[PDB]
Amino acid sequence: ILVAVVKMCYEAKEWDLLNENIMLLSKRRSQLKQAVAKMVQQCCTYVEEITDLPIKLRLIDTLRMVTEGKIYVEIERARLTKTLATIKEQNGDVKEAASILQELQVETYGSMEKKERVEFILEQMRLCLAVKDYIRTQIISKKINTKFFQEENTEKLKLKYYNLMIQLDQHEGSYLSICKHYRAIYDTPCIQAESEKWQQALKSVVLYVILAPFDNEQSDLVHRISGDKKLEEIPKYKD
Amino acid sequence: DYRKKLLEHKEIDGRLKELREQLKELTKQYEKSENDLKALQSVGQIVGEVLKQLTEEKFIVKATNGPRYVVGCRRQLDKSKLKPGTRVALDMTTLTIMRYLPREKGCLLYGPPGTGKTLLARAVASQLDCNFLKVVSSSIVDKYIGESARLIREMFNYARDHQPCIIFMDEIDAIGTSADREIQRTLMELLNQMDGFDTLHRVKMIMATNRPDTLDPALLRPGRLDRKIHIDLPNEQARLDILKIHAGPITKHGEIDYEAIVKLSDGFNGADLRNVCTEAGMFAIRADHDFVVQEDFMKAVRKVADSKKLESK
Repeated sequence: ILVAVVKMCYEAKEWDLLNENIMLLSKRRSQLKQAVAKMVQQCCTYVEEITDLPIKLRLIDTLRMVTEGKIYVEIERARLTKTLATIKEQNGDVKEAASILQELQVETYGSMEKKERVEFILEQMRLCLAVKDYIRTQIISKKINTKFFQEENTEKLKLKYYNLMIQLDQHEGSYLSICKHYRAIYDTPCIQAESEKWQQALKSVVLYVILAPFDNEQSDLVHRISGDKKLEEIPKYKD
Repeated sequence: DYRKKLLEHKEIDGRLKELREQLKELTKQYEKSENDLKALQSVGQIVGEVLKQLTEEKFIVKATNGPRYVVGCRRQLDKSKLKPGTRVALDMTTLTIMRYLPREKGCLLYGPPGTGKTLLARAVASQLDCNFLKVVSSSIVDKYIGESARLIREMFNYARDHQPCIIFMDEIDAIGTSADREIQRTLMELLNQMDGFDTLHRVKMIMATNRPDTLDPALLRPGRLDRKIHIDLPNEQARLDILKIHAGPITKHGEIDYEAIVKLSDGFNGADLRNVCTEAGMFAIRADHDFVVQEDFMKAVRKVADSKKLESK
Protein backbone atom coordinates (compact mmCIF):
# COMPACT_ATOMS: atom_id res chain seq x y z
CA ILE A 1 0.00 0.00 0.00
CA LEU A 2 1.15 3.56 -0.74
CA VAL A 3 -0.73 6.81 -0.11
CA ALA A 4 2.26 9.05 -1.00
CA VAL A 5 0.59 12.07 0.66
CA VAL A 6 2.69 11.99 3.83
CA LYS A 7 5.69 11.07 1.67
CA MET A 8 5.39 14.21 -0.46
CA CYS A 9 4.53 16.27 2.63
CA TYR A 10 7.67 15.26 4.55
CA GLU A 11 10.12 16.41 1.88
CA ALA A 12 7.78 19.09 0.49
CA LYS A 13 7.60 20.71 3.95
CA GLU A 14 11.15 19.85 5.09
CA TRP A 15 13.82 21.07 2.65
CA ASP A 16 16.33 23.27 4.53
CA LEU A 17 15.29 22.47 8.11
CA LEU A 18 18.82 21.21 8.77
CA ASN A 19 20.28 24.10 6.73
CA GLU A 20 18.58 26.84 8.78
CA ASN A 21 20.27 26.08 12.11
CA ILE A 22 23.78 25.71 10.63
CA MET A 23 25.05 29.27 10.22
CA LEU A 24 28.09 28.05 8.24
CA LEU A 25 26.83 27.59 4.68
CA SER A 26 28.73 24.51 3.49
CA LYS A 27 27.44 24.81 -0.13
CA ARG A 28 28.34 21.16 -0.58
CA ARG A 29 27.07 20.68 -4.16
CA SER A 30 28.69 17.22 -4.09
CA GLN A 31 26.10 14.89 -2.54
CA LEU A 32 23.21 17.10 -3.67
CA LYS A 33 23.62 15.81 -7.23
CA GLN A 34 23.64 12.25 -5.86
CA ALA A 35 20.59 12.94 -3.67
CA VAL A 36 18.56 14.55 -6.47
CA ALA A 37 19.82 11.85 -8.84
CA LYS A 38 18.58 9.21 -6.38
CA MET A 39 15.21 10.97 -6.14
CA VAL A 40 14.82 11.10 -9.93
CA GLN A 41 16.08 7.51 -10.09
CA GLN A 42 13.52 6.14 -7.62
CA CYS A 43 10.82 8.33 -9.16
CA CYS A 44 12.07 7.06 -12.52
CA THR A 45 11.46 3.48 -11.39
CA TYR A 46 8.07 4.55 -9.98
CA VAL A 47 7.12 6.94 -12.82
CA GLU A 48 5.73 4.58 -15.48
CA GLU A 49 2.51 3.22 -13.93
CA ILE A 50 1.89 3.27 -10.18
CA THR A 51 -0.86 5.82 -9.43
CA ASP A 52 -2.14 8.85 -11.36
CA LEU A 53 -3.10 10.99 -8.34
CA PRO A 54 0.23 11.79 -6.59
CA ILE A 55 2.27 12.14 -9.79
CA LYS A 56 0.70 15.49 -10.70
CA LEU A 57 1.48 16.90 -7.24
CA ARG A 58 5.02 15.49 -7.30
CA LEU A 59 5.68 16.93 -10.76
CA ILE A 60 4.00 20.27 -9.99
CA ASP A 61 6.18 20.37 -6.86
CA THR A 62 9.49 19.48 -8.51
CA LEU A 63 8.98 21.95 -11.37
CA ARG A 64 8.61 24.63 -8.70
CA MET A 65 11.75 23.24 -7.06
CA VAL A 66 13.49 23.90 -10.38
CA THR A 67 12.77 27.62 -9.99
CA GLU A 68 13.40 27.62 -6.23
CA GLY A 69 16.78 25.91 -6.67
CA LYS A 70 18.62 28.25 -9.08
CA ILE A 71 21.87 26.29 -8.54
CA TYR A 72 22.35 22.95 -10.30
CA VAL A 73 24.18 21.28 -13.18
CA GLU A 74 20.93 21.78 -15.13
CA ILE A 75 20.64 18.10 -16.05
CA GLU A 76 17.94 16.68 -13.77
CA ARG A 77 16.04 19.98 -13.91
CA ALA A 78 15.77 19.48 -17.68
CA ARG A 79 15.16 15.75 -17.19
CA LEU A 80 11.97 16.20 -15.16
CA THR A 81 10.56 18.92 -17.44
CA LYS A 82 11.27 16.98 -20.64
CA THR A 83 9.94 13.70 -19.25
CA LEU A 84 6.88 15.76 -18.28
CA ALA A 85 6.81 17.49 -21.68
CA THR A 86 6.76 14.10 -23.43
CA ILE A 87 3.64 13.26 -21.40
CA LYS A 88 2.14 16.65 -22.29
CA GLU A 89 2.70 15.83 -25.98
CA GLN A 90 0.10 13.05 -26.00
CA ASN A 91 -1.87 14.60 -23.12
CA GLY A 92 -3.30 17.23 -25.49
CA ASP A 93 -2.43 20.26 -23.32
CA VAL A 94 -0.12 22.59 -25.27
CA LYS A 95 -0.40 25.43 -22.73
CA GLU A 96 2.84 24.28 -21.06
CA ALA A 97 4.81 25.30 -24.18
CA ALA A 98 5.53 28.71 -22.64
CA SER A 99 6.71 26.91 -19.49
CA ILE A 100 9.10 24.42 -21.12
CA LEU A 101 10.34 26.91 -23.73
CA GLN A 102 10.57 29.73 -21.18
CA GLU A 103 12.48 27.64 -18.63
CA LEU A 104 14.69 26.08 -21.32
CA GLN A 105 16.58 29.36 -21.70
CA VAL A 106 17.37 29.30 -17.98
CA GLU A 107 18.26 25.59 -18.22
CA THR A 108 20.71 26.24 -21.10
CA TYR A 109 22.58 29.32 -19.81
CA GLY A 110 25.00 29.36 -16.89
CA SER A 111 26.85 26.09 -17.55
CA MET A 112 28.89 24.25 -20.19
CA GLU A 113 26.82 21.52 -21.86
CA LYS A 114 27.99 19.95 -25.13
CA LYS A 115 26.14 16.65 -25.58
CA GLU A 116 23.07 17.41 -23.45
CA ARG A 117 22.49 20.74 -25.21
CA VAL A 118 21.80 19.06 -28.56
CA GLU A 119 19.83 16.14 -27.10
CA PHE A 120 17.68 18.59 -25.10
CA ILE A 121 17.57 21.42 -27.67
CA LEU A 122 15.13 19.56 -29.94
CA GLU A 123 12.30 20.58 -27.59
CA GLN A 124 12.65 24.14 -28.92
CA MET A 125 11.33 23.01 -32.32
CA ARG A 126 9.40 19.96 -31.07
CA LEU A 127 6.17 21.66 -29.94
CA CYS A 128 6.73 24.54 -32.38
CA LEU A 129 4.65 22.61 -34.93
CA ALA A 130 1.72 22.91 -32.52
CA VAL A 131 2.54 26.48 -31.47
CA LYS A 132 3.49 28.04 -34.83
CA ASP A 133 4.44 31.38 -33.28
CA TYR A 134 6.47 33.51 -35.69
CA ILE A 135 8.09 35.70 -33.03
CA ARG A 136 9.01 32.57 -31.05
CA THR A 137 10.74 31.16 -34.14
CA GLN A 138 12.50 34.51 -34.52
CA ILE A 139 13.78 34.36 -30.93
CA ILE A 140 14.64 30.68 -30.46
CA SER A 141 16.86 29.81 -34.88
CA LYS A 142 18.58 32.88 -33.43
CA LYS A 143 19.07 31.38 -29.97
CA ILE A 144 19.83 28.01 -31.63
CA ASN A 145 22.73 28.88 -33.96
CA THR A 146 24.69 31.02 -31.47
CA LYS A 147 28.04 29.14 -31.56
CA PHE A 148 27.98 25.75 -33.28
CA PHE A 149 29.21 24.59 -36.70
CA GLN A 150 30.59 21.03 -36.59
CA GLU A 151 32.54 20.19 -33.43
CA GLU A 152 31.86 19.25 -29.77
CA ASN A 153 28.53 17.65 -30.78
CA THR A 154 28.43 14.01 -31.92
CA GLU A 155 25.39 11.72 -32.40
CA LYS A 156 25.21 10.16 -36.10
CA LEU A 157 21.67 11.40 -36.92
CA LYS A 158 23.15 14.92 -36.97
CA LEU A 159 22.15 15.53 -40.60
CA LYS A 160 18.55 14.52 -39.86
CA TYR A 161 18.25 17.13 -37.12
CA TYR A 162 20.01 19.58 -39.44
CA ASN A 163 17.14 19.01 -41.87
CA LEU A 164 14.78 19.37 -38.89
CA MET A 165 16.24 22.78 -37.91
CA ILE A 166 15.70 25.25 -40.76
CA GLN A 167 12.80 23.50 -42.51
CA LEU A 168 10.43 25.15 -40.02
CA ASP A 169 11.98 28.50 -40.94
CA GLN A 170 11.23 27.45 -44.52
CA HIS A 171 7.63 26.99 -43.38
CA GLU A 172 7.70 30.47 -41.81
CA GLY A 173 9.83 32.12 -44.49
CA SER A 174 9.39 31.81 -48.24
CA TYR A 175 12.71 31.49 -50.07
CA LEU A 176 15.63 32.98 -48.11
CA SER A 177 15.39 30.31 -45.40
CA ILE A 178 16.97 27.65 -47.64
CA CYS A 179 19.68 29.89 -49.13
CA LYS A 180 21.92 29.21 -46.11
CA HIS A 181 20.42 25.76 -45.41
CA TYR A 182 20.76 23.93 -48.74
CA ARG A 183 24.34 25.23 -49.15
CA ALA A 184 25.69 23.28 -46.14
CA ILE A 185 24.29 19.84 -47.01
CA TYR A 186 27.25 18.97 -49.26
CA ASP A 187 28.83 16.89 -46.48
CA THR A 188 25.62 14.88 -45.97
CA PRO A 189 26.26 12.38 -48.83
CA CYS A 190 29.74 11.75 -47.40
CA ILE A 191 28.40 10.64 -44.00
CA GLN A 192 25.71 8.20 -45.20
CA ALA A 193 24.96 6.19 -48.33
CA GLU A 194 24.80 8.20 -51.56
CA SER A 195 21.93 6.09 -52.93
CA GLU A 196 19.16 8.13 -51.27
CA LYS A 197 21.00 11.46 -51.71
CA TRP A 198 19.90 11.71 -55.36
CA GLN A 199 16.30 12.39 -54.30
CA GLN A 200 16.98 14.96 -51.55
CA ALA A 201 20.57 16.25 -51.56
CA LEU A 202 21.10 16.45 -55.33
CA LYS A 203 17.56 17.85 -55.68
CA SER A 204 17.96 20.61 -53.06
CA VAL A 205 21.49 21.37 -54.34
CA VAL A 206 19.96 23.60 -57.03
CA LEU A 207 17.10 25.29 -55.14
CA TYR A 208 19.36 27.57 -53.09
CA VAL A 209 21.41 28.58 -56.13
CA ILE A 210 18.30 29.27 -58.22
CA LEU A 211 16.61 31.19 -55.38
CA ALA A 212 19.87 32.97 -54.53
CA PRO A 213 19.90 36.79 -54.65
CA PHE A 214 20.79 38.18 -58.07
CA ASP A 215 23.19 40.85 -56.75
CA ASN A 216 26.36 39.06 -55.64
CA GLU A 217 25.68 35.52 -54.40
CA GLN A 218 24.67 34.33 -57.88
CA SER A 219 28.12 35.18 -59.26
CA ASP A 220 30.21 33.11 -56.82
CA LEU A 221 27.72 30.54 -55.48
CA VAL A 222 27.44 28.92 -58.92
CA HIS A 223 31.12 27.87 -58.77
CA ARG A 224 30.75 25.80 -55.59
CA ILE A 225 28.57 23.20 -57.33
CA SER A 226 30.37 23.28 -60.69
CA GLY A 227 32.93 20.52 -61.20
CA ASP A 228 31.09 17.72 -59.40
CA LYS A 229 30.72 14.58 -61.50
CA LYS A 230 27.25 13.86 -60.10
CA LEU A 231 25.96 17.22 -61.36
CA GLU A 232 26.00 16.25 -65.04
CA GLU A 233 24.21 12.96 -64.30
CA ILE A 234 21.06 14.85 -63.24
CA PRO A 235 18.63 15.50 -66.12
CA LYS A 236 18.18 19.02 -64.71
CA TYR A 237 21.80 19.84 -65.63
CA LYS A 238 20.58 21.35 -68.90
CA ASP A 239 18.15 23.51 -66.91
CA ASP B 1 80.42 -14.52 -58.26
CA TYR B 2 77.82 -12.50 -60.16
CA ARG B 3 75.18 -12.42 -57.41
CA LYS B 4 77.61 -11.00 -54.84
CA LYS B 5 78.73 -8.04 -56.98
CA LEU B 6 75.23 -6.55 -56.68
CA LEU B 7 75.36 -6.60 -52.88
CA GLU B 8 78.97 -5.39 -52.80
CA HIS B 9 78.29 -2.56 -55.25
CA LYS B 10 75.21 -1.83 -53.15
CA GLU B 11 77.56 -1.45 -50.17
CA ILE B 12 79.98 0.87 -52.00
CA ASP B 13 77.00 2.87 -53.25
CA GLY B 14 75.63 2.89 -49.70
CA ARG B 15 78.76 4.26 -48.05
CA LEU B 16 78.98 6.61 -51.05
CA LYS B 17 75.45 7.97 -50.52
CA GLU B 18 75.76 8.14 -46.72
CA LEU B 19 78.34 10.96 -46.82
CA ARG B 20 76.14 13.68 -48.36
CA GLU B 21 74.06 14.06 -45.19
CA GLN B 22 77.15 15.24 -43.29
CA LEU B 23 77.45 18.32 -45.56
CA LYS B 24 74.05 19.11 -47.10
CA GLU B 25 72.72 19.83 -43.60
CA LEU B 26 75.34 22.48 -42.78
CA THR B 27 75.33 24.00 -46.28
CA LYS B 28 71.86 25.37 -45.52
CA GLN B 29 73.27 27.21 -42.50
CA TYR B 30 76.31 28.36 -44.49
CA GLU B 31 74.01 29.80 -47.16
CA LYS B 32 71.87 31.26 -44.37
CA SER B 33 74.99 33.13 -43.25
CA GLU B 34 75.20 34.97 -46.57
CA ASN B 35 71.42 35.39 -46.46
CA ASP B 36 71.83 37.26 -43.17
CA LEU B 37 74.77 39.20 -44.62
CA LYS B 38 72.38 40.32 -47.37
CA ALA B 39 69.68 40.98 -44.75
CA LEU B 40 71.84 43.39 -42.72
CA GLN B 41 71.89 45.91 -45.59
CA SER B 42 68.83 47.87 -44.36
CA VAL B 43 70.47 50.25 -41.87
CA GLY B 44 70.08 53.87 -40.87
CA GLN B 45 66.46 54.07 -39.69
CA ILE B 46 65.13 56.41 -36.99
CA VAL B 47 61.84 56.72 -35.12
CA GLY B 48 59.23 59.45 -34.75
CA GLU B 49 55.79 60.32 -33.45
CA VAL B 50 52.85 62.09 -35.11
CA LEU B 51 50.84 64.77 -33.29
CA LYS B 52 49.23 67.12 -35.84
CA GLN B 53 48.51 66.47 -39.52
CA LEU B 54 47.79 69.37 -41.88
CA THR B 55 48.04 67.82 -45.36
CA GLU B 56 46.84 64.29 -46.11
CA GLU B 57 50.09 63.67 -48.03
CA LYS B 58 52.59 65.49 -45.78
CA PHE B 59 52.39 65.62 -41.98
CA ILE B 60 54.55 66.60 -38.99
CA VAL B 61 56.65 64.11 -37.03
CA LYS B 62 58.12 64.33 -33.53
CA ALA B 63 61.49 62.69 -32.95
CA THR B 64 62.50 61.15 -29.63
CA ASN B 65 65.63 63.32 -29.41
CA GLY B 66 63.49 66.47 -29.19
CA PRO B 67 63.83 68.29 -32.52
CA ARG B 68 60.79 67.98 -34.77
CA TYR B 69 60.71 67.47 -38.54
CA VAL B 70 58.30 66.94 -41.43
CA VAL B 71 58.25 64.02 -43.87
CA GLY B 72 56.35 62.94 -46.98
CA CYS B 73 54.39 59.91 -48.14
CA ARG B 74 55.98 56.85 -49.74
CA ARG B 75 54.42 55.28 -52.83
CA GLN B 76 54.35 51.81 -51.23
CA LEU B 77 52.45 52.54 -48.01
CA ASP B 78 48.85 53.75 -47.86
CA LYS B 79 46.80 56.14 -45.71
CA SER B 80 45.76 53.38 -43.28
CA LYS B 81 48.71 53.70 -40.89
CA LEU B 82 49.33 57.32 -41.95
CA LYS B 83 46.66 58.61 -39.54
CA PRO B 84 47.98 60.51 -36.50
CA GLY B 85 48.37 58.93 -33.09
CA THR B 86 50.49 55.99 -34.29
CA ARG B 87 54.24 55.87 -33.72
CA VAL B 88 56.08 55.47 -37.03
CA ALA B 89 59.67 55.10 -38.26
CA LEU B 90 61.80 57.30 -40.51
CA ASP B 91 65.00 57.06 -42.54
CA MET B 92 68.16 59.16 -42.38
CA THR B 93 68.15 59.67 -46.17
CA THR B 94 65.23 61.72 -47.60
CA LEU B 95 63.27 61.07 -44.35
CA THR B 96 61.14 58.40 -46.01
CA ILE B 97 58.79 56.06 -44.14
CA MET B 98 59.47 52.31 -44.24
CA ARG B 99 56.95 51.06 -41.66
CA TYR B 100 55.33 52.00 -38.35
CA LEU B 101 56.19 51.15 -34.75
CA PRO B 102 53.46 49.78 -32.45
CA ARG B 103 53.64 51.16 -28.92
CA GLU B 104 53.82 48.94 -25.84
CA LYS B 105 35.25 36.94 -14.54
CA GLY B 106 35.58 35.72 -10.96
CA CYS B 107 35.78 32.50 -8.95
CA LEU B 108 36.44 31.80 -5.27
CA LEU B 109 38.00 28.47 -4.25
CA TYR B 110 38.32 28.38 -0.45
CA GLY B 111 38.23 25.46 1.97
CA PRO B 112 37.33 25.99 5.63
CA PRO B 113 39.27 22.89 6.74
CA GLY B 114 42.98 22.72 6.02
CA THR B 115 45.06 24.96 3.78
CA GLY B 116 46.86 24.75 0.44
CA LYS B 117 44.36 26.27 -1.99
CA THR B 118 47.18 28.40 -3.39
CA LEU B 119 48.66 25.05 -4.41
CA LEU B 120 45.28 24.33 -6.02
CA ALA B 121 45.82 27.50 -8.05
CA ARG B 122 49.24 26.00 -8.82
CA ALA B 123 47.43 22.84 -9.94
CA VAL B 124 45.06 24.67 -12.29
CA ALA B 125 47.84 26.96 -13.51
CA SER B 126 50.04 23.89 -14.03
CA GLN B 127 47.18 22.17 -15.90
CA LEU B 128 46.08 24.92 -18.31
CA ASP B 129 46.95 28.59 -17.71
CA CYS B 130 48.43 29.95 -21.00
CA ASN B 131 48.33 33.51 -19.58
CA PHE B 132 51.09 34.79 -17.28
CA LEU B 133 50.01 37.73 -15.13
CA LYS B 134 50.57 37.37 -11.38
CA VAL B 135 49.65 39.91 -8.70
CA VAL B 136 50.89 39.41 -5.14
CA SER B 137 48.82 40.54 -2.15
CA SER B 138 51.94 42.16 -0.62
CA SER B 139 51.83 45.12 -3.05
CA ILE B 140 48.96 46.95 -1.29
CA VAL B 141 50.97 47.82 1.83
CA ASP B 142 49.56 51.39 1.64
CA LYS B 143 52.15 52.85 4.01
CA TYR B 144 51.56 56.19 2.25
CA ILE B 145 48.40 58.30 2.50
CA GLY B 146 46.49 55.82 0.33
CA GLU B 147 46.02 56.18 -3.43
CA SER B 148 45.61 52.59 -4.68
CA ALA B 149 42.73 53.71 -6.93
CA ARG B 150 45.12 54.69 -9.72
CA LEU B 151 47.03 51.47 -9.00
CA ILE B 152 43.87 49.47 -9.72
CA ARG B 153 42.93 51.52 -12.79
CA GLU B 154 46.51 51.29 -14.07
CA MET B 155 46.78 47.56 -13.30
CA PHE B 156 43.52 46.68 -15.06
CA ASN B 157 44.48 49.18 -17.76
CA TYR B 158 47.59 47.07 -18.35
CA ALA B 159 45.19 44.11 -18.28
CA ARG B 160 43.27 45.72 -21.15
CA ASP B 161 46.45 46.56 -23.08
CA HIS B 162 47.83 43.07 -22.29
CA GLN B 163 45.57 40.27 -23.51
CA PRO B 164 47.15 37.51 -21.32
CA CYS B 165 45.74 38.21 -17.85
CA ILE B 166 44.90 35.40 -15.41
CA ILE B 167 45.58 36.35 -11.79
CA PHE B 168 45.84 34.07 -8.74
CA MET B 169 45.41 36.03 -5.51
CA ASP B 170 46.78 34.38 -2.38
CA GLU B 171 47.71 35.11 1.24
CA ILE B 172 44.77 37.51 1.63
CA ASP B 173 44.07 36.48 5.24
CA ALA B 174 46.83 38.66 6.71
CA ILE B 175 45.65 41.75 4.77
CA GLY B 176 41.95 41.17 5.51
CA THR B 177 40.86 50.81 13.33
CA SER B 178 41.05 51.70 9.63
CA ALA B 179 42.28 48.25 8.57
CA ASP B 180 38.98 47.67 6.73
CA ARG B 181 38.78 51.12 5.13
CA GLU B 182 41.51 50.24 2.63
CA ILE B 183 39.72 46.95 1.94
CA GLN B 184 36.51 48.83 1.15
CA ARG B 185 38.52 51.26 -0.98
CA THR B 186 40.30 48.65 -3.12
CA LEU B 187 37.18 46.47 -3.27
CA MET B 188 34.89 49.34 -4.27
CA GLU B 189 37.49 50.15 -6.93
CA LEU B 190 37.24 46.51 -8.02
CA LEU B 191 33.48 46.94 -8.45
CA ASN B 192 34.03 50.32 -10.11
CA GLN B 193 36.31 48.57 -12.63
CA MET B 194 34.43 45.26 -12.94
CA ASP B 195 30.70 46.14 -13.03
CA GLY B 196 30.84 48.86 -15.70
CA PHE B 197 32.00 48.59 -19.31
CA ASP B 198 34.90 46.28 -18.48
CA THR B 199 36.32 43.46 -20.61
CA LEU B 200 35.11 40.64 -18.38
CA HIS B 201 35.60 38.06 -21.17
CA ARG B 202 39.40 38.55 -21.08
CA VAL B 203 40.26 39.20 -17.41
CA LYS B 204 40.27 36.37 -14.87
CA MET B 205 41.25 36.14 -11.21
CA ILE B 206 41.32 33.54 -8.43
CA MET B 207 41.39 34.59 -4.77
CA ALA B 208 42.81 32.28 -2.10
CA THR B 209 42.96 32.39 1.70
CA ASN B 210 43.96 30.21 4.65
CA ARG B 211 41.36 30.52 7.45
CA PRO B 212 37.55 30.23 7.58
CA ASP B 213 37.11 33.07 10.09
CA THR B 214 38.92 35.78 8.08
CA LEU B 215 36.94 35.12 4.87
CA ASP B 216 36.41 38.90 4.29
CA PRO B 217 32.58 39.06 4.44
CA ALA B 218 32.89 41.90 1.93
CA LEU B 219 34.45 39.39 -0.47
CA LEU B 220 31.80 36.86 0.57
CA ARG B 221 29.19 39.16 -0.96
CA PRO B 222 28.24 38.27 -4.56
CA GLY B 223 29.63 40.32 -7.42
CA ARG B 224 33.38 40.21 -6.75
CA LEU B 225 33.46 36.42 -6.29
CA ASP B 226 30.35 34.85 -7.83
CA ARG B 227 31.59 31.29 -8.39
CA LYS B 228 32.21 29.90 -4.89
CA ILE B 229 33.28 26.28 -4.39
CA HIS B 230 34.08 24.78 -0.99
CA ILE B 231 36.99 22.41 -0.37
CA ASP B 232 35.83 19.86 2.21
CA LEU B 233 36.73 16.73 0.21
CA PRO B 234 39.81 17.36 -1.95
CA ASN B 235 38.32 15.67 -5.04
CA GLU B 236 39.42 12.11 -4.34
CA GLN B 237 38.40 11.08 -7.86
CA ALA B 238 40.23 14.05 -9.39
CA ARG B 239 43.12 13.40 -7.00
CA LEU B 240 43.33 9.82 -8.27
CA ASP B 241 43.10 11.13 -11.85
CA ILE B 242 45.95 13.59 -11.24
CA LEU B 243 47.96 10.72 -9.75
CA LYS B 244 47.24 8.46 -12.74
CA ILE B 245 47.95 10.93 -15.56
CA HIS B 246 50.80 12.50 -13.54
CA ALA B 247 52.41 9.19 -12.50
CA GLY B 248 53.55 8.31 -16.02
CA PRO B 249 57.18 9.40 -16.38
CA ILE B 250 58.02 8.56 -12.74
CA THR B 251 59.12 4.94 -12.36
CA LYS B 252 58.44 3.15 -9.07
CA HIS B 253 58.25 -0.37 -7.63
CA GLY B 254 56.13 -2.91 -9.47
CA GLU B 255 53.74 -3.58 -6.58
CA ILE B 256 52.17 -0.13 -6.08
CA ASP B 257 48.70 0.63 -4.70
CA TYR B 258 47.28 4.00 -5.72
CA GLU B 259 44.39 3.90 -3.23
CA ALA B 260 46.74 3.64 -0.24
CA ILE B 261 48.90 6.57 -1.34
CA VAL B 262 45.76 8.61 -2.08
CA LYS B 263 44.17 7.80 1.28
CA LEU B 264 47.35 8.43 3.28
CA SER B 265 47.89 11.83 1.57
CA ASP B 266 44.66 13.87 1.61
CA GLY B 267 43.49 17.27 2.79
CA PHE B 268 45.50 19.66 0.63
CA ASN B 269 45.37 18.75 -3.10
CA GLY B 270 46.21 16.04 -5.60
CA ALA B 271 49.07 18.06 -7.06
CA ASP B 272 50.54 18.04 -3.56
CA LEU B 273 50.18 14.26 -3.72
CA ARG B 274 52.17 14.55 -6.95
CA ASN B 275 54.74 16.46 -4.89
CA VAL B 276 54.75 13.57 -2.41
CA CYS B 277 55.36 10.99 -5.14
CA THR B 278 58.02 13.15 -6.80
CA GLU B 279 59.46 13.59 -3.31
CA ALA B 280 59.62 9.80 -3.03
CA GLY B 281 61.45 9.96 -6.35
CA MET B 282 63.70 12.65 -4.88
CA PHE B 283 64.62 10.09 -2.20
CA ALA B 284 64.84 7.15 -4.61
CA ILE B 285 67.35 9.19 -6.60
CA ARG B 286 69.26 9.66 -3.34
CA ALA B 287 69.15 5.87 -2.91
CA ASP B 288 70.61 5.54 -6.47
CA HIS B 289 67.97 3.00 -7.48
CA ASP B 290 65.01 3.12 -9.85
CA PHE B 291 62.62 0.93 -7.82
CA VAL B 292 62.95 0.50 -4.05
CA VAL B 293 60.94 -1.00 -1.20
CA GLN B 294 57.78 0.92 -0.29
CA GLU B 295 59.18 1.49 3.22
CA ASP B 296 60.98 4.62 2.02
CA PHE B 297 57.87 5.51 0.01
CA MET B 298 55.89 5.32 3.26
CA LYS B 299 58.58 7.48 4.86
CA ALA B 300 58.05 10.14 2.19
CA VAL B 301 54.27 9.85 2.47
CA ARG B 302 54.10 9.81 6.28
CA LYS B 303 57.08 12.06 7.02
CA VAL B 304 56.69 14.44 4.07
CA ALA B 305 52.89 14.52 4.02
CA ASP B 306 52.68 14.83 7.81
CA SER B 307 55.44 17.44 7.62
CA LYS B 308 53.16 19.36 5.26
CA LYS B 309 50.30 18.90 7.73
CA LEU B 310 52.42 20.16 10.64
CA GLU B 311 54.28 22.97 8.86
CA SER B 312 51.23 24.05 6.82
CA LYS B 313 50.56 27.13 8.96
